[PDB]
Amino acid sequence: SGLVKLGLWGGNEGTLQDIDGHPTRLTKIVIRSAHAIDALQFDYVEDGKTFAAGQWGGNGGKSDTIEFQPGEYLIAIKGTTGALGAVTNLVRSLTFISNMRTYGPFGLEHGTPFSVPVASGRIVAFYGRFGSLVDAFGIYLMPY
Amino acid sequence: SGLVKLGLWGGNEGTLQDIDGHPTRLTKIVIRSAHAIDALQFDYVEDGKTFAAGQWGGNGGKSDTIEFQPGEYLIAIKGTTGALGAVTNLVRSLTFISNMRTYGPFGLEHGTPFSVPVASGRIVAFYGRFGSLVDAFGIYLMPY
Amino acid sequence: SGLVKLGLWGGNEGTLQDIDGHPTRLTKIVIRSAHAIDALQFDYVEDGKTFAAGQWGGNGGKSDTIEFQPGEYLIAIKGTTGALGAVTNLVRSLTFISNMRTYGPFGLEHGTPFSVPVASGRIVAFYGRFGSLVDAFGIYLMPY
Amino acid sequence: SGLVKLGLWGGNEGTLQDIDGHPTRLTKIVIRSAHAIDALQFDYVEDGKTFAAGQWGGNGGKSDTIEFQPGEYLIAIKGTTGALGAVTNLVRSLTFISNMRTYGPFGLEHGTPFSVPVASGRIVAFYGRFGSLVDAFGIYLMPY
Repeated sequence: SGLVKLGLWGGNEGTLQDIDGHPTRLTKIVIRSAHAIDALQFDYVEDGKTFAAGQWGGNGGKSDTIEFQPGEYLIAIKGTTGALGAVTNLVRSLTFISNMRTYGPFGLEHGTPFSVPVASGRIVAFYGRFGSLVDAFGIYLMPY
Repeated sequence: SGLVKLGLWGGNEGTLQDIDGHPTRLTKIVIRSAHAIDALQFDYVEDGKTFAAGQWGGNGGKSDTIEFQPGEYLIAIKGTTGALGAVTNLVRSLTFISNMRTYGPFGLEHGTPFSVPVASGRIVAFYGRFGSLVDAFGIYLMPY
Repeated sequence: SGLVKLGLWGGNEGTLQDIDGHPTRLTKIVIRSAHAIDALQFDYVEDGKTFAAGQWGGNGGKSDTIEFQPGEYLIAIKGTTGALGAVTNLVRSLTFISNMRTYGPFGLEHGTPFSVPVASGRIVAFYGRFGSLVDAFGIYLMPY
Repeated sequence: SGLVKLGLWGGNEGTLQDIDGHPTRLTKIVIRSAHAIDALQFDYVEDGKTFAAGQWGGNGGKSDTIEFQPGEYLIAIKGTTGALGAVTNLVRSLTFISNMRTYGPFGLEHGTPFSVPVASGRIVAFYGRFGSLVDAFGIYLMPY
């Protein structure tokens, strides 16, 4: 609502998960990953209060936490999608680039790349499809 | 700008004072008032960092602090513009209404009224024209 | 939507009437008026097609049409609300100000003034409350 | 800007070319292509007036015109970037997908792919870097 919504990158399996709020700021990402992306969880701010979205996806893999500093925000996201074992098409890797540093890559960068550089705007939330892994991924952006 | 900008209410004396960037949350207002509005100062959040705008205007009158709680936000602003002494058109009064309570009125409700009820959106910042008193006033809003 | 929605100015009688489209351009206003505002109708554009909203209100008074030229857009709206005979609070007058000329005032400028100068943004649609007359009025804005 | 601006895909050579203001509707694309993308030109609407952006880029290749019907809009863009001749990273191919049909691919789909599926929003304009070819490419999006 007032946000541009990009997606989906990835396949059709899993179950859709999406936000119900009105995010103004992305404060933290928790990503689980191994040979692909296992799960996503993120916190966002609405009317001065923090909300937790997720966890979406399974408890496999290893956990990594991205917690943005004051004045730090994402300027790009990259990743790859493709098959893993019996799953036809899922999210194999993700990389998050802020104005201060790069986080990742998480997962293995097999399959078809995608990339979202942001020239004017802010990334404030995510959605996707999830089962035991991240089947598909999308992004919410606010104009700057 | 990604923000809708309303204004100006008032005259054309004084310094045009404005913010840069794209505030996403208004946290605090400090207002000085007596027979008119003397000064405005407000804190806002951008990219997780708090900034202080102002003080804009002089040190006349009496000071009042409005501090918004998490989950509290403005739903309307009212005011009046008119003459005071030798200044033909400045800001005589302001009232701030949140979802929780009403703050004010501040100043004296003499002159021409104005009113900005918000049915969908968030007030995140202000601008105006300022000398010894508040000569003109405006509002920044983002979609909700 | 990604629109800021301002309102309501006026009273609580009549029926709320609104849009749910995705307007990107206000093309035309048809207004009926006499001692107050009798009715409102407007057209907007979405994906290069024109859509008619309204008519909201009664068939009294006389009709005027405001059709904007290419390159012409509203920079302000003014009006007044107040009693008309036995009605406590309805829309008594409206004035539409574009970057090229002023349309109105329509009705009689009795009652409490309101005014919406737009410093950055575009007015793309309206809503309100309506019976035989225009009981209340509001405005949709997109950022510029 | 009230528009989300994505980019740049491609390299750092050539000269930046961009629009001003806030387009609200994309009406036409003319693209020149052969081994890569040679040039881009597009028509857009702002405040009810149609403007021409470009042509940006060179005179080589062959020309194709995409004329959007009323009710037709882009739902996705895909492309590829990579080296060619004296240029280390430029735009090798572009594909434009509307709600009615697919236009392209133009150029040669050699190099690193990118893809922008729009789940909620409208593509209204483009920008990039240009010399005799299209060195880099970006996209303006409006909330829907």
